[PDB]
Amino acid sequence: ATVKVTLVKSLNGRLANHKACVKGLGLRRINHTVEVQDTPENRGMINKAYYLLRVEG
Amino acid sequence: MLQPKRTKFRKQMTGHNRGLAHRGSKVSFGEYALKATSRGRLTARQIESARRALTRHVKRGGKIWIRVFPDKPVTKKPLEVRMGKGKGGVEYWVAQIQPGKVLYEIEGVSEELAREAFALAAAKLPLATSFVKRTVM
Amino acid sequence: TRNGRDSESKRLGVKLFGGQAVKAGNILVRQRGTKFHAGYGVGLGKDHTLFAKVDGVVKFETKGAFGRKYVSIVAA
Amino acid sequence: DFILNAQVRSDLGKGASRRLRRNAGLVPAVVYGGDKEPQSVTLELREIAKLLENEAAFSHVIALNVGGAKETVLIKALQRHPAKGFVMHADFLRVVADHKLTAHVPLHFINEEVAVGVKQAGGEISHTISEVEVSCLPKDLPEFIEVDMAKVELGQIVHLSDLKAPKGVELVQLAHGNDLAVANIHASRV
RNA sequence: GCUUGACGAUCAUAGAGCGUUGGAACCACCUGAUCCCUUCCCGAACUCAGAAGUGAAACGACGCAUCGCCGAUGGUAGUGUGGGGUCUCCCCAUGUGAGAGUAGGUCAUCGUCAAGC
RNA sequence: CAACGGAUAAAAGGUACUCCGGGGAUAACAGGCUGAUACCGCCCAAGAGUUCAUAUCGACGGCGGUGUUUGGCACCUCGA
RNA sequence: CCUAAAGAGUAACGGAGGAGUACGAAGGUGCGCUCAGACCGGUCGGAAAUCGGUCGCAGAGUAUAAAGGCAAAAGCGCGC
RNA sequence: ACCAAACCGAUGCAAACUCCGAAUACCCAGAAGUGCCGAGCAUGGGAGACACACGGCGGGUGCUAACGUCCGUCGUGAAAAGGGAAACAACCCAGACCGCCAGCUAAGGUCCCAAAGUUGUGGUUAAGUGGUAAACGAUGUGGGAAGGCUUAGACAGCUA
Ligand SMILES: [Mg+2]
Ligand SMILES: [Mg+2]
Ligand SMILES: [Mg+2]
Ligand SMILES: [Mg+2]
Ligand SMILES: [Mg+2]
Ligand SMILES: [Mg+2]
Ligand SMILES: [Mg+2]
Ligand SMILES: [Mg+2]
Ligand SMILES: [Mg+2]
Ligand SMILES: [Mg+2]
Ligand SMILES: [Mg+2]
Ligand SMILES: [Mg+2]
Ligand SMILES: [Mg+2]
Ligand SMILES: [Mg+2]
Ligand SMILES: [Mg+2]
Ligand SMILES: [Mg+2]
Ligand SMILES: [Mg+2]
Ligand SMILES: [Mg+2]
Ligand SMILES: [Mg+2]
Ligand SMILES: [Mg+2]
Ligand SMILES: [Mg+2]
Ligand SMILES: [Mg+2]
Ligand SMILES: [Mg+2]
Ligand SMILES: [Mg+2]
Ligand SMILES: [Mg+2]
Ligand SMILES: [Mg+2]
Ligand SMILES: [Mg+2]
Ligand SMILES: [Mg+2]
Ligand SMILES: [Mg+2]
Ligand SMILES: [Mg+2]
Ligand SMILES: [Mg+2]
Ligand SMILES: [Mg+2]
Ligand SMILES: [Mg+2]
Ligand SMILES: [Mg+2]
Ligand SMILES: [Mg+2]
Ligand SMILES: [Mg+2]
Ligand SMILES: [Mg+2]
Ligand SMILES: [Mg+2]
Ligand SMILES: [Mg+2]
Ligand SMILES: [Mg+2]
Ligand SMILES: [Mg+2]
Ligand SMILES: [Mg+2]
Ligand SMILES: [Mg+2]
Ligand SMILES: [Mg+2]
Ligand SMILES: [Mg+2]
Ligand SMILES: [Mg+2]
Ligand SMILES: [Mg+2]
Ligand SMILES: [Mg+2]
Ligand SMILES: [Mg+2]
Ligand SMILES: [Mg+2]
Ligand SMILES: [Mg+2]
Ligand SMILES: [Mg+2]
Ligand SMILES: [Mg+2]
Ligand SMILES: [Mg+2]
Ligand SMILES: [Mg+2]
Ligand SMILES: [Mg+2]
Ligand SMILES: [Mg+2]
Ligand SMILES: [Mg+2]
Ligand SMILES: [Mg+2]
Ligand SMILES: [Mg+2]
Ligand SMILES: [Mg+2]
Ligand SMILES: [Mg+2]
Ligand SMILES: [Mg+2]
Ligand SMILES: [Mg+2]
Ligand SMILES: [Mg+2]
Ligand SMILES: [Mg+2]
Ligand SMILES: [Mg+2]
Ligand SMILES: [Mg+2]
Ligand SMILES: [Mg+2]
Ligand SMILES: [Mg+2]
Ligand SMILES: [Mg+2]
Ligand SMILES: [Mg+2]
Ligand SMILES: [Mg+2]
Ligand SMILES: [Mg+2]
Ligand SMILES: [Mg+2]
Ligand SMILES: [Mg+2]
Ligand SMILES: [Mg+2]
Repeated sequence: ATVKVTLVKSLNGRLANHKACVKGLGLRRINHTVEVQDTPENRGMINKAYYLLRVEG
Repeated sequence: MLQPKRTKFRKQMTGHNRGLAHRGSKVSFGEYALKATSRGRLTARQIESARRALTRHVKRGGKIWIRVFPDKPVTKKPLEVRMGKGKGGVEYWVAQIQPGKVLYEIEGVSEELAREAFALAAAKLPLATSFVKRTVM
Repeated sequence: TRNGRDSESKRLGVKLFGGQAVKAGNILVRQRGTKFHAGYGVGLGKDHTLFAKVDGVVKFETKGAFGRKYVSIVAA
Repeated sequence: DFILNAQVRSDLGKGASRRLRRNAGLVPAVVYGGDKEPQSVTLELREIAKLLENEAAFSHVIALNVGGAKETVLIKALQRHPAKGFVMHADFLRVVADHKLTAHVPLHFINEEVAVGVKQAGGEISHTISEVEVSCLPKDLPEFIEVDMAKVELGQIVHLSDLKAPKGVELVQLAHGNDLAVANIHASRV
């Protein structure tokens, strides 16, 4: 259904593709959380930037 | 020493020396071999220095193979010359060595004589070596 | 040094890839020789340029003897 | 004597196979042949290295024990680390009563010291090859093929066609119209 | 469904090599060079008029893995991202993954039309 | 018009007698970085030493150290 | 052509070579045809001339460097 | 009794070799959401700039020397303060609208200088190794798997 995604690392100095994956989920600032639909094309943005996020499932 | 009879091109780029030796890593002709365990570079005067020391020790029978051929030319820039002004001239020929490559082989002698003949050779080479024996696989 | 010469690059290669929509007159490949051959609806220029003569979609199929690479236009 | 213990393997890949050789001291392997599907197994590095110190390891039938079910196999190929020399992978071939199979059999050279070319002319024996590849039924696979050099003179060459083989054994290379030198007598180096 | 010709689809798992076999029809060889037509010479090839002979050559069909060509599973090499080291080179986590070789396959599979059963 | 986007139809030199505007954007001296070279150690041991490799030396080859020569670079200083 | 990192592009007083033309047929079209080389046999030539046969299939050729192409040959000959 | 094209088999190498051949990166299309309320494109007004630096990765050159030099692609400085690396543009963490004598964390740390464990469990080192270093040398010490001899008396010592 949905999944909790939290940003736990700074976006400074990351690849421009990884910045767009965090921005394409709606995440802005460290410790900010969003509720995104569990779609196959939402998971692809989570997997590409796995090292910057925390996924509470 | 050892160098090609003729080559297509005079000079060459430096390149890189990476990877292990999955080819040329078996005892294929003799019964015992000297094998490289570290990577590096052999300059065709070390190969000749190590061939005399090995052959002078056996001095009675035995066949010897050299499995390395120095075919890469390297250049040097003369002293008191600035940077630029074209590539330098070829000074000596050299071979690329990856870990696991067999350098010398011998047969027709005992294991104890070969083992101490390969120790004299290894003292002339700038890289780590080991003693190996022929196997079926 | 007696070597410092070269010529300008010619910008050769594939200009439209498989599945793209084309119009008549569009240049498909820039070549020396024929790496690719003209299939259906494709013409050949005097410098071996492949161009479209109909509207459709690029195909890029390998067929026939000789193992030749063909470029053709198909229905969209 | 020739027995090996194996366990079924289920985690395949480069990363999984590297963990076997660091954490557990195991060796990846595979069993194929007969009329059955291949099967990935694991086996201890210490056990495979101990069995391979024997001479006729590659020319003898080995009883493999995968789980609790035993089966008859034969070492067909073997991957080694190019530098350190230890075994990294091994594949076995299933053995069936009526089916020709190909194996590598070592050669044994006897009575070298009493050779005519050695004691008379002062020649030296040179082994050009050390093993031959044969094809035969499993029931008559020899552990080693015999070659003698008593009646060999200086300059004489021994070929594949000269040496005799056990009944029911084919030399493969001789079958393809290509006989290769095995040994010779030549003049002294110095 | 059976055999032979024409045109295709597909370009070796379809090829090469060896052996056997086919003239009822078709096809091929065949006879002659008057007549259209031809050879930088030659009816060899192209062409014309059929028809006495043969399946020899060619072509087709059927067999065999000897050569060729295809070819796994597993492992290995390389590699995108993140992180380490003793940092000319490597390792770890995660995703991806050959080439060579091994077991083994292969003496093709189809469509339209016309002549005889 | 090859100095090949071609200053004009038409053009070479000297300055230690020199002068102005600038530059550590760029050389010479000294400093820095590096260490090919230089110097000093060590490894192997064919051999020399009547015999005996290491008393004393040591060929063919290998590994370092020091900033110490000849160099490489152009980071500081051309309102010295 | 390489460097050039499997789309394009990409620097050095980096590594290698060519051009400043040729052709009224060396262009168009119709028709027709396949090379280099090897072996055997054959008057003076004899390893290499022209002739016959088998194999070979592109290891030849392409006005001119190198790269990419070439059987509907883009290679070769004849009529218009 | 020397040399030997060619062939057969075994065995290596290649920036300007290729029977093969990735990952990634590039075009194209169709879709969900996000976008600071825009991102793209076009046309006009005004510019500045065309001396770049270091770090990682792929390379040429050099000696796979240089805080050397010449490209490709990222990051930072330029034009970026704060914390850490003793000090230390370019490294690591993190992007400062203002105020607070409130709290939680990152990199890095917790004996004293100096804020926080003289914290707990199991091992190793005796070298102040830690807190600079190569070929090569050595009965330093911990662990593992195996071997050769041995009450038919092993090894060292000694009596022949
Ligand atoms: Mg950061
Ligand atoms: Mg960063
Ligand atoms: Mg280089
Ligand atoms: Mg170019
Ligand atoms: Mg045209
Ligand atoms: Mg794998
Ligand atoms: Mg990995
Ligand atoms: Mg695989
Ligand atoms: Mg990485
Ligand atoms: Mg794989
Ligand atoms: Mg494969
Ligand atoms: Mg293959
Ligand atoms: Mg000019
Ligand atoms: Mg100009
Ligand atoms: Mg210009
Ligand atoms: Mg221009
Ligand atoms: Mg003017
Ligand atoms: Mg003047
Ligand atoms: Mg002045
Ligand atoms: Mg002034
Ligand atoms: Mg300066
Ligand atoms: Mg300047
Ligand atoms: Mg000076
Ligand atoms: Mg001074
Ligand atoms: Mg100075
Ligand atoms: Mg100085
Ligand atoms: Mg100076
Ligand atoms: Mg002496
Ligand atoms: Mg003395
Ligand atoms: Mg000084
Ligand atoms: Mg100096
Ligand atoms: Mg300066
Ligand atoms: Mg400068
Ligand atoms: Mg500079
Ligand atoms: Mg100063
Ligand atoms: Mg000054
Ligand atoms: Mg002043
Ligand atoms: Mg490119
Ligand atoms: Mg590229
Ligand atoms: Mg380019
Ligand atoms: Mg540029
Ligand atoms: Mg022409
Ligand atoms: Mg060509
Ligand atoms: Mg004509
Ligand atoms: Mg290549
Ligand atoms: Mg790519
Ligand atoms: Mg807003
Ligand atoms: Mg504007
Ligand atoms: Mg500039
Ligand atoms: Mg400026
Ligand atoms: Mg730049
Ligand atoms: Mg610059
Ligand atoms: Mg820079
Ligand atoms: Mg670099
Ligand atoms: Mg560089
Ligand atoms: Mg550098
Ligand atoms: Mg610089
Ligand atoms: Mg860079
Ligand atoms: Mg920046
Ligand atoms: Mg930073
Ligand atoms: Mg910063
Ligand atoms: Mg500035
Ligand atoms: Mg800062
Ligand atoms: Mg910024
Ligand atoms: Mg601070
Ligand atoms: Mg700071
Ligand atoms: Mg410090
Ligand atoms: Mg501080
Ligand atoms: Mg740090
Ligand atoms: Mg806290
Ligand atoms: Mg922490
Ligand atoms: Mg602490
Ligand atoms: Mg305190
Ligand atoms: Mg405290
Ligand atoms: Mg305690
Ligand atoms: Mg200390
Ligand atoms: Mg210390």
